[PDB]
Amino acid sequence: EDWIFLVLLGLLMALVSWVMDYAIAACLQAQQWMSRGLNTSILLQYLAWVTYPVVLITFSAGFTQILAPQAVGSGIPEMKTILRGVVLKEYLTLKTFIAKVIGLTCALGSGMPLGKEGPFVHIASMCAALLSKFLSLFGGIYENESRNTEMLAAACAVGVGCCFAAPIGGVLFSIEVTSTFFAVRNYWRGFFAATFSAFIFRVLAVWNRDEETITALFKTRFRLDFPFDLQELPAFAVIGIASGFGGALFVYLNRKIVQVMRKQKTINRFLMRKRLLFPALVTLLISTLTFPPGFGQFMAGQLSQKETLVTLFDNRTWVRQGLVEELEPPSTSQAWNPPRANVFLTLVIFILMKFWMSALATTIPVPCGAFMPVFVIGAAFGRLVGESMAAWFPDGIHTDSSTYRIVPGGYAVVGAAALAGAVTHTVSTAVIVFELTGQIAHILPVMIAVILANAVAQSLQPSLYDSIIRIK
Amino acid sequence: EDWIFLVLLGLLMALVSWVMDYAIAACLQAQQWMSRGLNTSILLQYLAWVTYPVVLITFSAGFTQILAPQAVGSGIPEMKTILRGVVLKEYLTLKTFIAKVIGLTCALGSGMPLGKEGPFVHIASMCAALLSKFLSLFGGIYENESRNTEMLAAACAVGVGCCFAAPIGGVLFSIEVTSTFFAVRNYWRGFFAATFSAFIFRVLAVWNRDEETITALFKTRFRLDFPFDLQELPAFAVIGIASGFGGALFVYLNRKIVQVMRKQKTINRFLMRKRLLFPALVTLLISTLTFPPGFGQFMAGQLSQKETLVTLFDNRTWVRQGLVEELEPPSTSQAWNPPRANVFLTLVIFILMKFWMSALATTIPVPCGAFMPVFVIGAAFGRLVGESMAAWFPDGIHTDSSTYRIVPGGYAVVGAAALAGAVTHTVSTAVIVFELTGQIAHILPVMIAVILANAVAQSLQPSLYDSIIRIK
Repeated sequence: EDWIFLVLLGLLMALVSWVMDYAIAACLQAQQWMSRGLNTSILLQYLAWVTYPVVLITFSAGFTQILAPQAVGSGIPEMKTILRGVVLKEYLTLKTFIAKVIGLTCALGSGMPLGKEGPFVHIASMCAALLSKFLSLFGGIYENESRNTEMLAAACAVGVGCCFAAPIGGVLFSIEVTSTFFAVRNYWRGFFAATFSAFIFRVLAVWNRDEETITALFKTRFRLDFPFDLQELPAFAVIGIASGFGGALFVYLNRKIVQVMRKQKTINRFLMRKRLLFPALVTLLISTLTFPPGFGQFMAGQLSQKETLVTLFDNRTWVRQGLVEELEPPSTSQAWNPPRANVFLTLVIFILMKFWMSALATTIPVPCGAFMPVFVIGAAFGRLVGESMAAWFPDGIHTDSSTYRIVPGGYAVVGAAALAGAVTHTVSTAVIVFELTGQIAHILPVMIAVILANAVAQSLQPSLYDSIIRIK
Repeated sequence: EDWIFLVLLGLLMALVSWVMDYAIAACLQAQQWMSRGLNTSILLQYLAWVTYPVVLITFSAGFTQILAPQAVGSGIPEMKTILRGVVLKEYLTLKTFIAKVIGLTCALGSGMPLGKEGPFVHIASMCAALLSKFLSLFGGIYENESRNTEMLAAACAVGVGCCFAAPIGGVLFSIEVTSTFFAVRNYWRGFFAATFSAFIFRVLAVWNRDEETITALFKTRFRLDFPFDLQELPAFAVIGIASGFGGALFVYLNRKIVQVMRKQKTINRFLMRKRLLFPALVTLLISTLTFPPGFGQFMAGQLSQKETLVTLFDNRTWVRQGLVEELEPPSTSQAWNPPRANVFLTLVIFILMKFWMSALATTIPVPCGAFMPVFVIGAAFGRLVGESMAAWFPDGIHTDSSTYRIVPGGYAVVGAAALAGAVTHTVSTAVIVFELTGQIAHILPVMIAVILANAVAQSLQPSLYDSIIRIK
């Protein structure tokens, strides 16, 4: 009974994940084609690059509001309440399922810096519940509420793992965020179904020829023999500690912005009268600020989240690219190197700007997640630190008559994992980044940074999901 | 309060682990030097190779019996009772600590196919309790029993992780074995202290020049680009399923032997009269059967557990060593290639003999673990399967106009993980083997084999620790 239920849940989750990924990729390539095909005039290019994300955000917000307003938000605090004994039956419905799926698809295809983890884990739970009622017609044994709660808890892990194609990190993330006491039996079911879902997703990706074989999503090519030196340990630790502040600060601003949205009476009146205007206005602002030929030259705004994260994990040193740039094709990293701004300045601008863009975008009444923007911004911070350290040591570190060149990609991974843990207060972030990159050679630096960031963040601020549950 | 307690626990655990490893290595190298220095006559070499392990086993058994008979056994089921609410105060004493440490040192230096995880996690519990009692003189807040239990649970993860120098795998393994409901707060403390345990252990290893840098214990060098092909998926799955039987069978035979050891009145009377004779007799038998110039030529008896496990993880194809063996130094793998027996025959003999050897050695009244023998035998099984598959496909598998050679090392890793999971009924074993090897390229086949083996084993037989708690 249970095992076949997990198998079916994993199969349908893999299918849904694949179709959503295909849809968002199609929307992204359509946006890129529209932007590139209107390069004859800057005005028309700006008009298209503005109207497209605005249209998708307004459509998603309107569809979610009309069909099911409960689909608004991440939904992770909602399932925290569900697993804490508060049964909100309204959230687990077919209408909310369709509304949330379409809204998240449009939001991710609009190019907005948003994540999928929250809406996708919500869809995981909703699909598990719908399959529970579907199997209830063939037998009343599924009518037990305790078994339904167990399947919901397992499906949370399944969805979080299928988000990253990381069955271990996803289940650990679900255990950390959705519960405080977890049974190993529920761990077994959750990890089993997440494994099957990841397997089917990878098989579908290979079948579509998106990936040559079953491999990692964010492949890194760091040195395995000597990935890091001992003298690199303390700076890595700093990367954690500052990231913790970057976490504790972030959960602050978001909690403030919503309060500014809620406490202000004029803003509330405008929202109640013109609820579709606010997402349109903020999307206009962010699209104007990330216009590639405008300010986007200082932020590499022509890249979406996936390719930006891939570039931030590059193993080459950008600062020294100016001498051996004659025998290779033009790589994506060139987008981070405008002729007028240095690499460090571009990284600093990207950090300082994407920080508040993500902070404001997390407040939008659309189904979206926050783990992806935090991961990207932490990867940028780690890349900045790694490039600075490589500049300080141009020829690397000397150890035992050997010279090891500093790889900024390891620092970027360290920073991304540390800041994700600091924002979320979850330990699996290291496991998730390890399974995404496919290399665990940097296990100790990533782990130390994650622990330090999580500790300092917990000392300063509660988690983002706790902030949401306390504000909502 | 808590955090500094974890830091000190990790520091002392790393020191104890390092000194234990140094002592075991010294005993092993002394045994090897004694065996090699008496090559002038086979009789004297046999006499030394017999007496030395017998002497260490008898000394360990006698010291454990005289100082603290409670140190006998693995210690994992007893702490399962401890965390289940049965407080056995007699186990957590200084005398039991000393007896168990010295017995572990002697037993693992005797060359016996035994493991340390159980007795070592028992050391973890005892040292955490002793540190609590020591610092309780400085403050009363620690005579609370609930927090004592929390730190005991954390020390469980600490010890399990420090055994493998794997911060994530150790904690997850501890959660699987020692508890059914675990708090994320306890997970945080245990994982924190285990992480710093591994950090200090690796720092000490680098300082002693044992390892060049902070790296994995069982380094693999598999191809990272394309580690495996899809056509390898079903056979890998078979590797799991059979391993599950190999698990369910193993927990059977052990539970039988002790039962035969318990029900038989004559053997029991001999044990009360001659309790030191039985370990001596079994050590004599196993030393005779693993005599290198005798039967050891068919079992590679010159190699202890560590180098045997390293060799089983070799990326080279042994069947094809016979043509390119002129331009390399003599590798350890040559110990598996006698002139009279093929690789497959030697692997089958090693499997069939070491299986019952570990089954009998697990019953000895000395502090020992079973994860190491199971891991080694599963690695041998996986290596056999990989070599057979490579023989079936001499030039590898063809995919997309490319030809990829099959690496038996990945199969060995898969088999070891699957059989360890089948014996222990723990999913985490994949994480432990991943952190030991340092490569997660074969991640999906490893988890598929582990889940299949765990499922079939759980359907067939309960876990080894449950067998111990039901027999003891």
